[PDB]
Amino acid sequence: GVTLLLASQRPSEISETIFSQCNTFISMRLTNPDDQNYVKRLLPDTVGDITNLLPSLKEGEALIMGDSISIPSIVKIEKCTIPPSSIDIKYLDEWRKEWVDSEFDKIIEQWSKS
Amino acid sequence: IDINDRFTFSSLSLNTKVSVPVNGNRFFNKHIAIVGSTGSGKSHTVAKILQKAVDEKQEGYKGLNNSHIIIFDIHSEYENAFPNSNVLNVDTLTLPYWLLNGDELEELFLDTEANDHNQRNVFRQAITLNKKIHFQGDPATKEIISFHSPYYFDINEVINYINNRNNERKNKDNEHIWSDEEGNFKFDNENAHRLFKENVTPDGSSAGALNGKLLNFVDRLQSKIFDK
Amino acid sequence: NDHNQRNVFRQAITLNKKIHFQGDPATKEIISFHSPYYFDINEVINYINNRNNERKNKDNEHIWSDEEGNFKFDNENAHRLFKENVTPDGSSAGALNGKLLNFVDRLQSKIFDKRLDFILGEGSKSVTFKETLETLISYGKDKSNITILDVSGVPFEVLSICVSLISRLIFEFGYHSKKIKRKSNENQDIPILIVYEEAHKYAPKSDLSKYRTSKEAIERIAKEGRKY
Amino acid sequence: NDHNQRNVFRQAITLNKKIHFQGDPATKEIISFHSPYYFDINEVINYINNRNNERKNKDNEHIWSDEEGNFKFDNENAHRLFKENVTPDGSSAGALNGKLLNFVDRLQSKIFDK
Amino acid sequence: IDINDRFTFSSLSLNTKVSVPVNGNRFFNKHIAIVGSTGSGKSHTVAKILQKAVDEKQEGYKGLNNSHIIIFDIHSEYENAFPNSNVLNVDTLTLPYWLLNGDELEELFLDTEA
Amino acid sequence: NDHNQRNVFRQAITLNKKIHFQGDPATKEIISFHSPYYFDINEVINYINNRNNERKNKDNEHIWSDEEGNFKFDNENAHRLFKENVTPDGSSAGALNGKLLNFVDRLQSKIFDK
DNA sequence: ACGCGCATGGATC
DNA sequence: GATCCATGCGCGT
Ligand SMILES: Nc1ncnc2c1ncn2[C@@H]1O[C@H](COP(=O)(O)OP(=O)(O)NP(=O)(O)O)[C@@H](O)[C@H]1O
Ligand SMILES: Nc1ncnc2c1ncn2[C@@H]1O[C@H](COP(=O)(O)OP(=O)(O)NP(=O)(O)O)[C@@H](O)[C@H]1O
Ligand SMILES: [Mg+2]
Ligand SMILES: [Mg+2]
Repeated sequence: GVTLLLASQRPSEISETIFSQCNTFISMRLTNPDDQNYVKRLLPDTVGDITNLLPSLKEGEALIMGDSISIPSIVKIEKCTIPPSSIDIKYLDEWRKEWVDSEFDKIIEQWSKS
Repeated sequence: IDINDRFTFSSLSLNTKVSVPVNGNRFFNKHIAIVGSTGSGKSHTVAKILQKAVDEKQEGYKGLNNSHIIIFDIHSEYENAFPNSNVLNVDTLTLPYWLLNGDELEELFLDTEANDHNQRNVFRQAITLNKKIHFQGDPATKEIISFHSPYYFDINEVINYINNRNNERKNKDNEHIWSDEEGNFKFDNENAHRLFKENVTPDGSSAGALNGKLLNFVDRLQSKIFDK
Repeated sequence: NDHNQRNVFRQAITLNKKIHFQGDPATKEIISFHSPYYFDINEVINYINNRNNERKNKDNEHIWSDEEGNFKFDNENAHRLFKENVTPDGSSAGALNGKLLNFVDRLQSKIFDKRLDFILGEGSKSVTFKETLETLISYGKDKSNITILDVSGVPFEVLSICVSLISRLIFEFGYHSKKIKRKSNENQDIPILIVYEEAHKYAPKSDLSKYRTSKEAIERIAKEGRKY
Repeated sequence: NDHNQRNVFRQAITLNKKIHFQGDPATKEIISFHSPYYFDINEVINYINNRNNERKNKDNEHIWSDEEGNFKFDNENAHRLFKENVTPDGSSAGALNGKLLNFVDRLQSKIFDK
Repeated sequence: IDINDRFTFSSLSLNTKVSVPVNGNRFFNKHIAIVGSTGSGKSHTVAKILQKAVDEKQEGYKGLNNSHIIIFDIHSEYENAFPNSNVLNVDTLTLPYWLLNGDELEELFLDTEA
Repeated sequence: NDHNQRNVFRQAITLNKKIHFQGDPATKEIISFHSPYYFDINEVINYINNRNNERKNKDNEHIWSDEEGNFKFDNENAHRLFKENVTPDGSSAGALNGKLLNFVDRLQSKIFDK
């Protein structure tokens, strides 16, 4: 009754002993060819042509395979109405404003706490 | 997939009107590995699957279902996705040191390797004895208490045990004699529980088996205890 | 088997960080080995050299004498080993007696290394945490959008630690800025771009030891850096 | 990859470059192991060969005796180990006693080669 | 495979009504390695092999045959697969310490060496 | 790869090469273990065999006896250790006592091998 | 004489 | 490098 959900940023950097036991596989955009070859060999040769769409995947588009799904298919995950607190930083929009005072006293006080 | 075992959290990319359900039992009993580049929606998808598991309730009630999910969240992001959840940090979570079995008691506390056989022995014998002393159940369970038993022991009196045995003094009969408020006694299995306190004064003629050979052991052990 | 030098290394640094702290002494207790607080590195040598000369008595406790007088080596008097003007009184060699001669001799070689003068020089005493961080991102008296790090004709040994420290210091500045803003429900307002020109030097494909400590400094920025 | 052999090599050559410098003291302090200054390799071997025979006393300090009298091995008197005519005087084995003999025999194997 | 050499426990995947017997003498004397991902069915396959080995009885007698199978059960599965079997947990199994052949007697009692 | 056999073999051989060397003294200090000049290997046997008879007195010195007189273990007096007719005088065992017998037996085996 | 204490040493991993 | 162990020498009854 104890299973795992492995969330990792590259398939070729986690140990195979944990990774091989994961029958259910969710694959998002993978620009590394070593990763796409790892997703290639997890598939049969008949459904081996869908992984060519891996580096072209948009945000929220995933490739799901395993005994849970009928066929390995590229799916669009439902948008999170209550999302995690991970918002991308608008670098151009932040840099366009003025120089900030940036409160150095509070940062290194909290840094020294940790 | 049958009607009851369907688990939907996504639709087909080419056809948004086509829903893609997976076998919810087979989705979770066999482990899930979700991978992708940075910004690909991996953390949002993990939260989305966890949310669909939480509201996966059979008809007949309103309260919480039987979902039990533990998140090792290293970016402080999943608190927002689950506002009705319990969030634990190191400053508040308490995982007791006496819940370790034999393997991680040596891994957390002992940094010596391959030449520490007397230091390993006084470590397990202090812990096993202290677990037996604080036990309050039936005596039949008391004697099966061993080194890996998840029972409470005081690591401060464990240090007191190795500190006392660091000053042990044997007599002419090669037996260790101690003195405390109760009186003189001999170090054996029925009296070694009196070494967990620091008001015990050794009495003897010659140095014991561990006299002076545990000073660096206590210093390394007290460093891990006092490490914040 | 380097666990007693490793123990006495952090014990010297953690203690010296507490004595050189002049503030709220509730914070003084949570100062530890990785805390970014000032400690005298020469006083650390004074601690380890004394610990090499230590001598325990019959009771297994190390005794010392300085200009003030005789005292016991415990947590409340370990700060008096930071000066050379101490004489050990005892009947037997202590726990670390004679075990730190090559440890000190190797460690002073790092301090008097002129390659490492920007880190272990006499100028590290005067600067504080705030001045170092404003220097890195040009937040001092003169302000700049671009900070250039002139490491043109510099050896790899001090190039690698320049890269690994500053990449970590900027990352943890970016990390700790986000947690400060998350208390006020705001986002990070200092986005920092670090330019690694001719990155073949410090982050190559090969897995050598001198290539190691600068690879995960850039890997951690590559992996989880854009959140902060 | 012996760090005790590495440390004794640098501390011999750095010290030997100091004693043969004839110049301004401020430049003398910045002399280190990589700095391009003259040192004599025969005295460097003698320093390492002597440090194969160190004998500490009960106060953990190495004591020797050249023709001018007994001395304690410290920063000021470490240049006296460059000469061969030093005899160790102590009770216990020194800090680098017996840890540098394979270092020395290979060191003079390359010097003596024509 | 000879008619007295046949030991069938499986049928072909492409065609159900054809059995795939193996050389039973060659199946068990030459060691068996069964591998597959988690939940593939290795335990059921192992249990089915040992079940067909138990009822592999030559004609002419009643009662259990000369099979001898020892299972190292670390997940407590084969008790229900073999109801008429002997189960030995640590609390009831007694292996004498004087049965050690010296080498294990050397390693059981001394955590030190050399 | 016994370390302590390696050293005594070179102090036997390098010293033996200095005794039999007939050239001018200036190249006697460049004499090493890898220098191609004559040394008598039977005297190398007699050195290592005698060093296995080392006797240490109260003041930590090795004292031998010879036809010419009695001498201590000094580098000048170590040259006369190459003869088999010496007898040790002392109180206790030496530094290399009892650990070079298998080294001598291997060396005698090679030389008396046809 | 023997006992205890301390120091040196080396055996390994 | 540290732990462990043994052998030895010196000072005490
Ligand atoms: N189903 C979706 N549809 C549309 N946009 C999405 C979807 N899921 C996620 N996103 C967007 O993708 C962004 C990146 O998602 P994120 O939660 O950072 O996953 P991530 O790839 O794991 N980030 P990281 O942990 O650094 O690798 C989010 O901020 C959303 O804006
Ligand atoms: N011949 C079979 N036909 C159909 N289902 C089978 C068969 N053999 C096993 N199973 C199924 O396999 C599952 C149990 O797998 P199991 O026999 O435990 O394999 P396993 O590899 O030993 N599991 P694990 O120990 O974690 O590796 C059940 O759902 C069974 O129904
Ligand atoms: Mg994420
Ligand atoms: Mg199984």
